[PDB]
Amino acid sequence: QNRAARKNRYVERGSDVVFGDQDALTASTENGVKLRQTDRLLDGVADGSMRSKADRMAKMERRERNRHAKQGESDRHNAVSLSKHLFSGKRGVGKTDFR
Amino acid sequence: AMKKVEDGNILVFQVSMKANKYQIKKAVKELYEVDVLKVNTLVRPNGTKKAYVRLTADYDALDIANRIGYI
Amino acid sequence: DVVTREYTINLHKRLHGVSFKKRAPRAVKEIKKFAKLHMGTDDVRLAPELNQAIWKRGVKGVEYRLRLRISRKRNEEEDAKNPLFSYVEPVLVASAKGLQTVVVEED
Amino acid sequence: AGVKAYELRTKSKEQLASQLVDLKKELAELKVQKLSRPSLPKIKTVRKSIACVLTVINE
Amino acid sequence: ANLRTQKRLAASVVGVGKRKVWLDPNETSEIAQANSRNAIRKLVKNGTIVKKAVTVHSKSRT
Amino acid sequence: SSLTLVKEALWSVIDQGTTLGGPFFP
Amino acid sequence: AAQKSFRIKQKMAKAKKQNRPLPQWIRLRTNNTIRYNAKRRNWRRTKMNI
Amino acid sequence: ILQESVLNKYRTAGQIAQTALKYVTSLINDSYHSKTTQRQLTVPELCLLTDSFILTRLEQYYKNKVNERGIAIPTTIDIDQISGGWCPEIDDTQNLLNWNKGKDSTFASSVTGTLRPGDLVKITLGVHIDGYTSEVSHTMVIYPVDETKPILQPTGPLLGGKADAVAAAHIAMETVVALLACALTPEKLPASLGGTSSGITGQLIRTIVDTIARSYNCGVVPGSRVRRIRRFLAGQNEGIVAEREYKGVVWTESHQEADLLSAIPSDDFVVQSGEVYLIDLKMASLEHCTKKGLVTLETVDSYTGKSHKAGELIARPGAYVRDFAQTHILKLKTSRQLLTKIDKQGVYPFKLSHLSSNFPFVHENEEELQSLKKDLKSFRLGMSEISNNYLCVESPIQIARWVPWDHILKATNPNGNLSYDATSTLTLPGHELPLPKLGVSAIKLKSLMNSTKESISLPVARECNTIVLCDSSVSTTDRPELLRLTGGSKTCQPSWIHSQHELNPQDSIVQGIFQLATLAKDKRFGLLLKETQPMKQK
RNA sequence: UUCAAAUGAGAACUUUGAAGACUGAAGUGGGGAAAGGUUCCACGUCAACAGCAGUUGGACGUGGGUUAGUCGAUCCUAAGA
Ligand SMILES: [Mg+2]
Ligand SMILES: [Mg+2]
Ligand SMILES: [Mg+2]
Ligand SMILES: [Mg+2]
Ligand SMILES: [Mg+2]
Ligand SMILES: [Mg+2]
Ligand SMILES: [Mg+2]
Repeated sequence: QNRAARKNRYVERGSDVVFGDQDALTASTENGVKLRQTDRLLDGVADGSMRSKADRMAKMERRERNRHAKQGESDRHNAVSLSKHLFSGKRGVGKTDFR
Repeated sequence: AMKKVEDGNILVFQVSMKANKYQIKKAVKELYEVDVLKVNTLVRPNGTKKAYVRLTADYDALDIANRIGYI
Repeated sequence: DVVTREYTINLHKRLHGVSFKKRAPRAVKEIKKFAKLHMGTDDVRLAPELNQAIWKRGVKGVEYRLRLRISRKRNEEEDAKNPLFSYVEPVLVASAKGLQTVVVEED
Repeated sequence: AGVKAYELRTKSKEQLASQLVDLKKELAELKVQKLSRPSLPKIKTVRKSIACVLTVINE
Repeated sequence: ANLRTQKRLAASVVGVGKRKVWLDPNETSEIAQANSRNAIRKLVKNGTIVKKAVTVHSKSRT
Repeated sequence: SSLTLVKEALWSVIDQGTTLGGPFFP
Repeated sequence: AAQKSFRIKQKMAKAKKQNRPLPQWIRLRTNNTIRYNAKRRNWRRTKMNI
Repeated sequence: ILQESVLNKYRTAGQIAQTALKYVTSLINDSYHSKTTQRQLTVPELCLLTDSFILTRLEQYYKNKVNERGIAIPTTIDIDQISGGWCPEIDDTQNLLNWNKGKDSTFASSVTGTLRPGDLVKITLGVHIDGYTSEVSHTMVIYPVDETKPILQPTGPLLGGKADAVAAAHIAMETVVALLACALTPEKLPASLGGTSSGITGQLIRTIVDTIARSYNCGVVPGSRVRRIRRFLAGQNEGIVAEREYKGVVWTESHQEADLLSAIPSDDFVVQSGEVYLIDLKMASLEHCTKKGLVTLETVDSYTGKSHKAGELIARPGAYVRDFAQTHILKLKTSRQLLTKIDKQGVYPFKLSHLSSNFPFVHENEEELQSLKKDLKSFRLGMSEISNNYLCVESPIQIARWVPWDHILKATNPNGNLSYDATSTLTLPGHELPLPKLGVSAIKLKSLMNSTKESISLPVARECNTIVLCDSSVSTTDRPELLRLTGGSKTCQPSWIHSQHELNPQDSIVQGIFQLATLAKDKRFGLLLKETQPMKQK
């Protein structure tokens, strides 16, 4: 075991000296995209100040739909005012519409 | 797509929806001065046509990629 | 204060009358309450081997008596709300009968 | 910039065909560049030049 | 970390069910780095991922 | 305004010989 | 269905390309009133009906 | 901690750098000035030959005794407006021609690769042994050949703004060398320059450099620096990789703004003994500037479709930097093998051709060059996936540009400090404030430079040396002295220039500069400079 | 259903490991037809939705992915139109 431990020696290198504690070196994208990947949402807004302004505008716009508890911008279910099958009843001595 | 360049000497192109394999092979040979072993095609779910063009062993698809400019 | 003792817990009277699907989970909770009572610690951690010993005969086959080693130790993390915690280990023995509370000499 | 129709109208059929081929090659190169750079304003003027050459030839 | 994808890839690469692959709980970062079947094969080779044996169904009483 | 003051200051502030080597190729 | 007609697949490709939120630079234009995609479609909400 | 082994490693690296600089100077002279060679060598061929020469020389030193050695700064040949990053590969000549067809002739020397008379060629190269890096950079002038003089000599000296820039760079280099050597003898500092009991300060460095530049009517390019060098931390990629600690003086557009209005570097330090210093100075000529303007930098891309400017340079950078803090397993086997080769280089910028097994060439053959290009094709295929996952980044090609102050003042920025480049891949240049007091960001400044009709490009001259402040035990003669590992009168011999500007002897700083020069020339009771000698080859 | 660790501001509900169970081959397994149309997979990621919760998701944002002379359609005719 002592021979194995003396054989396993950790030797520092230039990568350990330079990049040992640092990180990043690259602007982390907002959508997790690769370098040559298109961003449908943000490619038309070059600077981050305007990007954040647009983000705040969208977040403010979302509030009424969120209060109405929609699944998203694609949730456009419409309920009728009154249901005829619930308001079309005279129950005689015979067949009914439900049990 | 770039994996196939080294895997099977295959170039991947987006081609016209009106083009068949004969036209694709002829167009590739005219534009890049290479010989084509075979052409496979598909229609993508976005509505455009993709062509896998395998060149003969006398030509390297890597050189054609470098010449086109994407690498 | 760091300390280590070995106890016997009587799970038979504690699980007396408990529904069959809840016997082993209630044994887990009773062991936690036992360690809290004997050590004064709200933070009690059970070894997975102790969990195996509890669940060895299924959900309704918990042993009548179990021999436990309870160690009160210091909580190294600063963000923790308590400075001390208990760690409960199983003591696999020939029989859990006739055994008294003892103090384990830590070395 | 681009090309101008009155300057194109002084050239012959072979010159216009050669210019159209050169413009199509440039358009192919620009479409290659577009895969990495989404904003490329030269595509518009090259396309308009191609349309102008075709219009002059047909006239 | 979320190793669901690595678990599925390990099952497919070893050729057994997902119930039969063991991922080392201490090499979490090393397993998390593995995004390809090639890296999964490397992990299997070096022992971070292990194939479990089948549960026995003895025929002695039969 | 500080920006106005800086811009005003910038506008107010903007509004033989020697021979080395010789005839040879080193 | 897996074995679909080309007409159906063409309509499906168009629906896929239409499935997106607004680009963000639209919101910054002068006198813009388009604040969300009011015609967005989801597979589990409104069926395309062929 | 300076020691015998550390000093020997630094000296060996400096000797190899000096020999390489002599080799490239000889090749350029024999191709363009002597004209005895049948074929004129081009810039990428010269760079490749330089790198091969450096590797072949470094093969014989510290073999199996040093873990890491190689080329620290790849060979760079910058012409005129181009101020750095020009190391094109041999497989990009036709690419450059095709990319730059239909453009102007302003960058014709860089596009073709063939030098022309009247060109300022800045040659930069560096060598490291065991992390101890010695870097050299020298500006030279290309001259026409006289046909009547029996010996090959220039027809006439260089004149004008280029001569002003070369003179300013040379004199500033010598003055900074003398001032830094005065740190080991604090009693020899002139009273007019500073306190006799006081040492050397970054403020003194900055005021001397700015005085020389203003006297010669030149601007300090924002890439210039006078900093301290440690092991593996030599600023080999300074604007790219962030450093924990910095001890030096740098020049920026913010410094230009502060002068006009009169990790973070600061000129509030004192030079200490037993230290290694790097001095890189770039002077841009202001001959064609009829007003007061700002000197900044423009990055070169390979997209011809981004604009319609006929005076635009379109090129691809040839040097890459590996980011060891990022890890991502690549899909391509070619990419994985390339990354394995890249990780062997270390923390210094590298070329793709440096990773080839054929390189360096033993017997320079056409078949060997063909094998090198064949390797380069697959290297580019691997590099495409390496760069796309942010494992390696590019070192940019930069052009010095001049922007007048009136356009900047008249311009409006609705965002001010808040704006920044969100599409920039590199973190450090993406979030930048070139004008903190005016609140103008880098993206806004690029917009101003593109919108201004009178934004011109300035010719740049460069001089860069490495020095060591040897103490009494470190030095041979038992007294502290300055060891210049790279540069001097032998390798960096100035070209034949003539300028109509000069230092005005009525200024206290100018008198201090003259006294520094006299005390340096005093070899008995002055300063002691030991210049590293280039080793013989044949 | 339980235990420990990891992640996280926050874990009954996420990940790994440790246990206890269940579907029991007319399956809670492995494929297809009708129908759906991207729901498949990766990265990012929690305002709304998942009648508790949520770091998770068939959700939200950005992309990748469907390769045929031999499998089908295409051809033949049936009741019929
Ligand atoms: Mg098909
Ligand atoms: Mg009861
Ligand atoms: Mg049952
Ligand atoms: Mg059963
Ligand atoms: Mg809920
Ligand atoms: Mg899924
Ligand atoms: Mg989705």
